[PDB]
Amino acid sequence: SPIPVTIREHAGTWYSTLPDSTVPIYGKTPVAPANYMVGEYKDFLEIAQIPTFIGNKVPNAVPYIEASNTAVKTQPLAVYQVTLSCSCLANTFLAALSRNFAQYRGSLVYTFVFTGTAMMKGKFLIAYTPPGAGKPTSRDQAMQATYAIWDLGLNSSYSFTVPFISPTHFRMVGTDQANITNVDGWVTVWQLTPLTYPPGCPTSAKILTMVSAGKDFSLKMPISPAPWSPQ
Amino acid sequence: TAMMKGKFLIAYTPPGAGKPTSRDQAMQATYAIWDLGLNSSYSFTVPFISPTHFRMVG
Amino acid sequence: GVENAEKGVTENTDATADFVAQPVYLPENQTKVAFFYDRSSPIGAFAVKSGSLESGFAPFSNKACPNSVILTPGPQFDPAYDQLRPQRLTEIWGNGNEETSEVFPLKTKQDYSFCLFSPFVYYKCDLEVTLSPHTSGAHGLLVRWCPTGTPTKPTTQVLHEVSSLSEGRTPQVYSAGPGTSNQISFVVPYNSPLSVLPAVWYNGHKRFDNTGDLGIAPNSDFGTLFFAGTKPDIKFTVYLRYKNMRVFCPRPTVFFPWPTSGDKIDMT
Amino acid sequence: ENLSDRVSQDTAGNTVTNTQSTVGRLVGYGTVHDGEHPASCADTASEKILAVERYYTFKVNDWTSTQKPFEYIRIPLPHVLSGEDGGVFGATLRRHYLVKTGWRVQVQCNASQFHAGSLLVFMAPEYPTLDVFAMDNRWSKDNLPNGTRTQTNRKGPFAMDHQNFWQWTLYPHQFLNLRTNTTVDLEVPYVNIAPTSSWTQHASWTLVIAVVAPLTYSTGASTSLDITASIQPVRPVFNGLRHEVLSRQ
Amino acid sequence: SEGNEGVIINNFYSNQYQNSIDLSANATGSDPPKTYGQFSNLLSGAVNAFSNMLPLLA
Amino acid sequence: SEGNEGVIINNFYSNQYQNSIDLSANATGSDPPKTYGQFSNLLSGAVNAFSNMLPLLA
Repeated sequence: SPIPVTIREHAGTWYSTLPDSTVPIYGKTPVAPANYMVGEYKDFLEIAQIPTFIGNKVPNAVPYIEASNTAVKTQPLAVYQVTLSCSCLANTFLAALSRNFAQYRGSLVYTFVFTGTAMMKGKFLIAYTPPGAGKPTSRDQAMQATYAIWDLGLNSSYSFTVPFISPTHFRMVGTDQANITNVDGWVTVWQLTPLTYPPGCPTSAKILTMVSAGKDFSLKMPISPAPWSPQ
Repeated sequence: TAMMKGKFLIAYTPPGAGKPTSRDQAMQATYAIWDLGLNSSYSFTVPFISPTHFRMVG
Repeated sequence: GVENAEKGVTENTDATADFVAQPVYLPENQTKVAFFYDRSSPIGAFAVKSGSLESGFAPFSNKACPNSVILTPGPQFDPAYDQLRPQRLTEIWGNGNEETSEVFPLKTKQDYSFCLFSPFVYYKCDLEVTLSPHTSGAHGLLVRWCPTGTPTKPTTQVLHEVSSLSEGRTPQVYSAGPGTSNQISFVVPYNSPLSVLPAVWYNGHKRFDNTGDLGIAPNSDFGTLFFAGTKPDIKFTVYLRYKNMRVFCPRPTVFFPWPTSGDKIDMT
Repeated sequence: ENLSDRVSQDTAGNTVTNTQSTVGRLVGYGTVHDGEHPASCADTASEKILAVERYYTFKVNDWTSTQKPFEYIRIPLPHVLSGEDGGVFGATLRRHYLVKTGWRVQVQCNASQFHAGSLLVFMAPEYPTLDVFAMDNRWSKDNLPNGTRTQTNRKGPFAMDHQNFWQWTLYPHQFLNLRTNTTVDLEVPYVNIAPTSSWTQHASWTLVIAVVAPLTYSTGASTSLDITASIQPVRPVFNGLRHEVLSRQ
Repeated sequence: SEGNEGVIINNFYSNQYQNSIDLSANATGSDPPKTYGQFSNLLSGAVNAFSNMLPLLA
Repeated sequence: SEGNEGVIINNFYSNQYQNSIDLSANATGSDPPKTYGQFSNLLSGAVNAFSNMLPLLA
């Protein structure tokens, strides 16, 4: 009547991620009601959608880019690599969230908030260039890829979504080494028309830059990034 | 000018403790914040707060 | 898509809003909070004092490898009183304390991973603990677990020849035999008198005297663990696992240094 | 000038705020303080005092050309309103052990169509304030982003009062962008480690004002922009009546 | 959702033991049960009605 | 077919744990669910209709 068992070779091992529970030692303990509580979330995707600041001019990072009164088709206002590893994104919640997973999929959202004067006017060309032929070198080449024209007026910001264009269903989150001329392409910001203004107004303005996940965005396989010290 | 902007604090202070001497004291009584913008005027009503049903005119 | 971020809320899109595209959603469940923290991570190495199995307990540390541990993911220890009962701290101490020193490995005890990534103000959960002796030979370990806010000075030996850890009706765990697997595992309930626990910081004092020292809310841990054992030379790792985690109010995470290098990072 | 579905008023007792350029009220966590009694108290609460549920308006500071990005000013609650400027709110607060309340804020700042710049206004639970819970005095970039560590803690990675401002928008917030608005309106519910608060030693919520795009303008434009705020306790509920705190300071 | 547990078998320890017990407090309080068990000392003869009565003072 | 497994007992770990999860993608894409949970900040008073209105400019 005692039951016969066969002991597996792995007898005694401890698995840090075992899909199971252990021995309870202090049962029947009621907790302190926490039912008045608010603000709970349950999925990181629930908040990955909130835009945080992209760092410009690293390592002297500022949360914005500057538009000028000159449109050089040869000069991007910004060039971001589309990699959740860009030093550019290093401190966005998107990047901080993403660094705990192995792969991502879906839309990335670059939000621009114009902060100049109400009296200023201007147009920007924001483009996404998939990899393969290198980064575009003039607005004329960028304009050949996915892009949008942002006109300044009553409405303050512009939300640009870079479409997930990829051979694989998912893309690796982080880079092992550095990713070349690769990565997954580039977001470049250009002036189409120069910032124009009347007399009595500054001749340049700051554009706030943020990033977030699109409704499309997914992350999978939780891991740990290489440990670091903020200092 | 249409180009100007600004905000005013208009307050009504019932008697008893003297007149307020700073916006900080006025702000303790009945008041309204008037924001300048498209609409030109602001109509502030001082509520009848009194122990008697009527008040003497003069 | 034109938008107005000043409202404090921004409409979410997919490539579909501005271009000729299609949504590309695919389901996954590894981003749920509970799933994410429901895995073990280490908080440090500990030690047992010689002959603690049969005498009065006393705070002590081996190489900044102490005797007792507070069950909390936050920093604790303070290498300067490696011989005093440990305490919760409001900062992490580097490996050395002068220029020429090093940050890793850290001296204090904490769940560095939790610290590095906890985008919430408050949380609630049950704690699963794993004790792992750094030896594959026999190892005897006596553990005393005290709920938060209860007596934590297991100093008086009441029974002749019996560890003072091994006294009372307070939960005690003991593994020691030639056929054990040496490790110990168990899960403790949530005992803070608090409804929910501060995950990073608590902006208030300990007394109404405002004898000003903000940071930690009192009795906001899972209790203290005291160790006694037979291999005073083997150290053991302690790991925490958050069972049924719940978090409230998103907040920022730890700063990541600007690559004064490339336009991307890596690993290490 | 300012328009239409942007013209808005908020009446609090004998208090009313008006703006002619709003962008809406951001309600954090999507809920409001219900004014319900704390289930941890046997005593009946004093609630619904009209004299207390109104807007307290005072000045924060001056915004200038000099502020740099991410410099801020903190306003700890309920503490800022616990004094003389807190009216009957303060007076009641100082005689009760515990208070449970939500907050409804409006921060104000005008410029002109020829000025450029933007502020970030957010409200955060358990934000690290001054020891003594007072409003910051001057703009600072103090202890950002790694927190405050001990002198000697030479190699410590960071302290628990860290604040990575690159992510400050995770907090309930709104931007005060000069080309767009003149006011910002926020509301937060009650959140804490316990069903009610011993406010005396805990400033559970902080109103934060930070520069994100520095002030710019040409000559002859207004040069310093004042920043003021209107704060209202949302359905505060008091319990544990005793003598006065007193040193209220 | 749930965490990282994917065992088919019914938990061997019951829940009140495997987990903490989430309770909820209602705002307006709750009445203790009337009795905590049946232990009690009893007071008898507390009152009246019946004896060698009404010879007894008014 | 199947491999080399011939145990009578039901797998103790459930499948989503014992195996990887085969998913299939449709050519034309799929719509994310509408909501990832119930966490949210809310914007109120966004619009109009109702106030001390139509004294208000045209």
